Amino acid sequence: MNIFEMLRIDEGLRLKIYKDTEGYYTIGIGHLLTKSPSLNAAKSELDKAIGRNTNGVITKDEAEKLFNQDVDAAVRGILRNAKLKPVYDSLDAVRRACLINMVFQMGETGVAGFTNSLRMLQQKRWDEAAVNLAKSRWYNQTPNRAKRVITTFRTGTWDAYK
Ligand SMILES: [Cl-]
Ligand SMILES: [Cl-]
Repeated sequence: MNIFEMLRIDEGLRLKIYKDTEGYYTIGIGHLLTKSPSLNAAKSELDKAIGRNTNGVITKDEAEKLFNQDVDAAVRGILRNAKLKPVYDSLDAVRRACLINMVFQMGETGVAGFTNSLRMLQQKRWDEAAVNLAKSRWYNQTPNRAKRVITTFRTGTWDAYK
């Protein structure tokens, strides 16, 4: 298992514009297009991302390409963030993939707001961090996915992902 397979499981793959769990227009592997209510704005953002007139539909390769770019950006966002970097560097490989998933889902900004959990993960207090991460809107809005990431931060193995 690796970060790409992990996020492919959590996000799914859809080739036509769709609405995510917060109702925002998305495509592919969890690639958010816009928070605007307009489908037309969504379609415009998609053509601009792909470089062609897609008419709201993309191919598998194109979805994979947006995915590679989004994973890369997530990593780089983490490495550039002063609150995130130290955590990420203190973690083992499996757990670093956990932090990339949260950032891919909720943004740098969002993850960096989990100050207390961050401090517990940096200290390697696994069960404590797991309990604090669950006290969040993230856990209450997407519990199945949050449970998989939290269990992975707790055990350091890929078991939750079968
Ligand atoms: Cl893009
Ligand atoms: Cl979920």
